[PDB]
Amino acid sequence: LDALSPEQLVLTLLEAEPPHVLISRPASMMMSLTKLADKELVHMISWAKKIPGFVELSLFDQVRLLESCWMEVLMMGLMWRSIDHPGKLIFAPDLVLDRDEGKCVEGILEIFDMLLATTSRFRELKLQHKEYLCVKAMILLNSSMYPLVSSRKLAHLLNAVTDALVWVIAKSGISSQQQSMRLANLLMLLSHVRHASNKGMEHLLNMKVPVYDLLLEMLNAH
Amino acid sequence: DALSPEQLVLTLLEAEPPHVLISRPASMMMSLTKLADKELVHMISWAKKIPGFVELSLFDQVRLLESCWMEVLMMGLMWRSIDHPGKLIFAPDLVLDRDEGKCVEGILEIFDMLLATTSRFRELKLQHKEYLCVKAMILLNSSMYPLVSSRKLAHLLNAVTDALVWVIAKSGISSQQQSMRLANLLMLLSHVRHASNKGMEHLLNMKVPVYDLLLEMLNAH
Ligand SMILES: Oc1ccc([C@@H]2Oc3ccc(O)cc3[C@@H]3CCC[C@@H]32)cc1
Ligand SMILES: Oc1ccc([C@@H]2Oc3ccc(O)cc3[C@@H]3CCC[C@@H]32)cc1
Repeated sequence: LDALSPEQLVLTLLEAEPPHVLISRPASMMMSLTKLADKELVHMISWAKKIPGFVELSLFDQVRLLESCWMEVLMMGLMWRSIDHPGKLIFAPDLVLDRDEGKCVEGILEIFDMLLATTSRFRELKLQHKEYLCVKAMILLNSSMYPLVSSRKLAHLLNAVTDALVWVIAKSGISSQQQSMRLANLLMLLSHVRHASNKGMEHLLNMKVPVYDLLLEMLNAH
Repeated sequence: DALSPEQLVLTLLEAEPPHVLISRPASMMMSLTKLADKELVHMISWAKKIPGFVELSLFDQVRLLESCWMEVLMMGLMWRSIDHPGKLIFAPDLVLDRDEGKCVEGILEIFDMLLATTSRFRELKLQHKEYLCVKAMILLNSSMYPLVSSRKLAHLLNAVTDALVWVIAKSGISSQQQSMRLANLLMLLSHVRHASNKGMEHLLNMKVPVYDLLLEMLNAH
């Protein structure tokens, strides 16, 4: 019970953060992004396994969640590290792209504008490092509906992270009407992250590295 | 004042779209498509009746309407299907159960999302008042751009939120639960959005033109 307490939880998530990912480059832009995603996915699994109780869900839900959230969690990560630099998307330490470079590949420009706009909204709200940690945990725990309709366990966990986020906003010292508004504002943003995630998945499947199959392999590895 | 919690809910209540009968003299998709086109007209009316919507720049109005329509149709579908597991009450003469979804490829998947999301709103015991606020929110939160008149949209979105928060408050539940229920309701918005995208992808992969017809309506005003 206690390891899921608001304070402990935020610190545990903090330590569970993924490492920086160097793509190490010796079609191409899309080759880069794809190789990057594959690499991040490995660390994403590690991350999820470090979230208190995740490992104690049924392997069936762990797999459902991961398979449904990966693109969203990757994009949440992109937005967060691009949060202080308008017009750019810091994908990895050796891969910073600005809006315009998105014109090369067709279809990508639209997605970039979504990501940049959502990032802009997170910068305007002044997203906090610990609010960000809870949100990202929520994106995962809330990626799939089915595993909720072990379900007892997922719901408890999803409530834990939420209490944590509510706790985080509370010590913000702001009023009670604002606390509610900020909670609502942060959550509504999730719809946009999901959205961008869908446009990304769609675009990725309309393509002719196999990230999705590679993810399924990683899912079998465990 | 017209945006004050109690008043706003009653106003949204009166703005509800009428029942829509398709009146049937490929086909399933033909029906669903004829239905959408019809509901879209009433959806515009609905949105205009939301306090202050008509006051946003026509550019924002069009922007919001163009991206939320599918979500609002599905929020409507879920709400009227909420008491009937395994089925989707699309219209008074169009009730489809899950399996009828195997006929058209790609649709069974989407039906299962809608049935699951509806299933969850039933578990949360979504109230008629909450449903009214949530749907307004789906519209007001459909596009990020018009927000990043912006002043106006933000104020509007906050108004509906206060309303929802107000609604949950008179629920008499504790403050920890109030926060949880608010958070539980909002997260469902990601799934509605999700289903909305799957529905759009599918509709565009098809070979009635709802989207163009929508764009026309967007001009008739
Ligand atoms: O950290 C990351 C790493 C990678 C990505 C995705 O990469 C893709 C690859 C191939 C595609 O057809 C689409 C995409 C998504 C559209 C833009 C970025 C997004 C997000 C975040
Ligand atoms: O009230 C309504 C009326 C209509 C709809 C959409 O209709 C479609 C039509 C054509 C398509 O290729 C997909 C769809 C969506 C997939 C299931 C229903 C949804 C939702 C809600």
